[PDB]
Amino acid sequence: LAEAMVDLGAIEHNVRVLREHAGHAQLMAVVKADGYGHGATRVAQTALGAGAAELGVATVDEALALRADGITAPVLAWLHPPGIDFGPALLADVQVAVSSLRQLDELLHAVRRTGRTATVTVKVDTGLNRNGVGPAQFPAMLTALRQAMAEDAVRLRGLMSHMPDDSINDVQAQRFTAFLAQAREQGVRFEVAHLSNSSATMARPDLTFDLVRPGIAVYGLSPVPALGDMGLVPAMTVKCAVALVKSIRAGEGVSYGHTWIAPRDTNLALLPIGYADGVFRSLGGRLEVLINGRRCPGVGRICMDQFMVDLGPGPLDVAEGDEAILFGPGIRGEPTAQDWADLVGTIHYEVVTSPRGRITRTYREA
Amino acid sequence: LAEAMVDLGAIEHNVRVLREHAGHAQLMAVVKADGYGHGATRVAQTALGAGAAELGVATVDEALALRADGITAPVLAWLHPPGIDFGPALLADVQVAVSSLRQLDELLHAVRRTGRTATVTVKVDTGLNRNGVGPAQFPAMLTALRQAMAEDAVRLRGLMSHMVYADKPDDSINDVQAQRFTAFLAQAREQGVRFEVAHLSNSSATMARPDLTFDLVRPGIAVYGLSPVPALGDMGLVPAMTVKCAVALVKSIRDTNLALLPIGYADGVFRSLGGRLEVLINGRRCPGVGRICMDQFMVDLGPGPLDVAEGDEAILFGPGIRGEPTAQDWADLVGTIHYEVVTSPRGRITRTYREA
Ligand SMILES: *Cc1c(COP(=O)(O)O)cnc(C)c1O
Ligand SMILES: *Cc1c(COP(=O)(O)O)cnc(C)c1O
Repeated sequence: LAEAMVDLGAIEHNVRVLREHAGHAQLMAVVKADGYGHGATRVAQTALGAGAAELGVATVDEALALRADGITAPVLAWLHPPGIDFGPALLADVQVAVSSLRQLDELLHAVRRTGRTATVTVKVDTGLNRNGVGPAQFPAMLTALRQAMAEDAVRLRGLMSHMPDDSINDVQAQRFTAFLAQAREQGVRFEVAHLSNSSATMARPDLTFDLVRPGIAVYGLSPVPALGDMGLVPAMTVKCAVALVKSIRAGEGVSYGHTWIAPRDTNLALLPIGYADGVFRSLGGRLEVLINGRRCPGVGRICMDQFMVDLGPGPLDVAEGDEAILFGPGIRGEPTAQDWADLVGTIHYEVVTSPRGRITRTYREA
Repeated sequence: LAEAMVDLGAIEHNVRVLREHAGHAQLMAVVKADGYGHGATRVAQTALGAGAAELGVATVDEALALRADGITAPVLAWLHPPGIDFGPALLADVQVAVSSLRQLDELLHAVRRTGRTATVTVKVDTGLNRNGVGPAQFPAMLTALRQAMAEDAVRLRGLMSHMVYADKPDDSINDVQAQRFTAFLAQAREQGVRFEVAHLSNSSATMARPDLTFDLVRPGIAVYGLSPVPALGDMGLVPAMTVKCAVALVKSIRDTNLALLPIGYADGVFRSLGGRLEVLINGRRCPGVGRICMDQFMVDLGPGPLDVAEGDEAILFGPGIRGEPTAQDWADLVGTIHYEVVTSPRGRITRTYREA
């Protein structure tokens, strides 16, 4: 019907490029939100197979699904509900990042229930101000960790914070540096530090610490759009089969509300996916699809489960069953996720986490 | 962490309301797209319990899921990709709407291979200009349907078509489509063919143009309690879906406090709502601040003594009883319609049910 084809060969490519940019630092591939819509387990397997060292996700739930799928590499999780029981994480060897004193108390309580040493990371706030430990709270946090470490309740794995040439990076980096120094000055030692997302990894190599945590560039989407594709290959191609071809006459309206009235006799193609499958309704009359090497603009509203495109009045070169490409890396001239983002007024992150319903996720091996 | 809670009590209500409007017309509850994101199977069971006569879906796949879920009531599917195997539909007592001769020929091949008579409906074009047979091709279709009927390959169940407007009941195209539909009924007659039922109505036509009702109505959006003509108000319906999550964190920052809600655009929280939406927390509206992130966003609780605690419920949208925003409200802010809003929740927003 429709598919979101994920090319694990591009994933492999993207991780290799990130590894080169990260230089000496190891790579934590970020596979939260089911691999940014690309499949967390499959992308994790491929990224690890191409040399990433660790995996990063938001929730402990995300981490356990990777484990139930047989993933054995290190996994870190950093976004936790209040009151969470950290037990299952400790038992399944999931690393936990804490962003407050209460959360460390929650974690130490589970260490006591399970008898399982926690591999902890502290998430500090460097101007971000959503969550993370503040400079004011950091001394108390350090004192607790030192005591926890002394009895082997925790392993002090990491310090982390979250963000190109804007000064605001330099300051955040400095502030990050001060946290490392305070820790240093109070005799608390972390095995690694990391502050770099995809953008910082690729555009600000001077700010890379021991690890980098790229998400968006692993899927080959550009971490700084204005700069171009930065050598990455977008891994997702969303496409579907043409369900019908029909000619229509000038002056005829198409689809709900007849917001489009043909200015001339033309051929149309019905594509059988719509906004319930993740084709943003705001794309109506704005997107273009690629069919047999040609761009075809959407005409009329996007419906719940279908929309039409105009093939033009030229010699008909489309048949039922042919392939229409909605977005992809662009290599065949098809539109990109960035193109949709521009049309809709959003970011490619939201575009690749949109496909669903009848768009089936499929993979091309590397 | 978050849920899309579907009140099956509202469903039931909405369906009785629709039955009142449908009068003697039989009701086909439309449950395509997994019941408009509300859950096809559970919504179908409730609707049939509320008096719906039949179910409508877009694809045979959707119909087969209802069958696999124990539904035995009549189900009609009307959008079929090229290459579809109609065999499994026939074997599962799924009705098939065909919109071309080629589709009927495919269906007749399937009839011969399975040994099962097809219960067919013909989808005709009365104005949408999408997928329906057009008047010039209808005679050849009628002829093929008569020969098959005579030879017991098919049961001639319905004639159907779809309205160009989903929400403007008094535009004259509505009237025009209904007269085009009658003309198709005229053609059938002249070809010595009759259909058991004819249907053209969606939620809007059902509730606001009952003069245009034929034998059957096909309401979708109204079953879920969403207004088919938003300008007229809630039209006596009750939106069945409530989306909410817990406050994950409270944060002191003029001087004020923020709540972190741990769902974002990957969960279906449209990114363009950022800095525009409001949530309901302890009976007060709390405006979003900053951008919606992929898996979280912030809202302003205001300054002073806190009335809000981590773990408290935040309502993103619902019927509006408790003063929470509505799906229509999100639609107004995003520039869309509530249909797209209710098919948006996913990822960590878990669908739940309240029994009626
Ligand atoms: C989402 C996320 C990342 C990945 O960021 P990108 O911009 O996708 O590279 C890294 N670290 C944290 C804490 C994140 O939440
Ligand atoms: C979607 C659909 C409906 C439901 O329309 P509403 O506007 O939701 O009431 C009815 N009939 C067909 C053929 C449909 O595709």
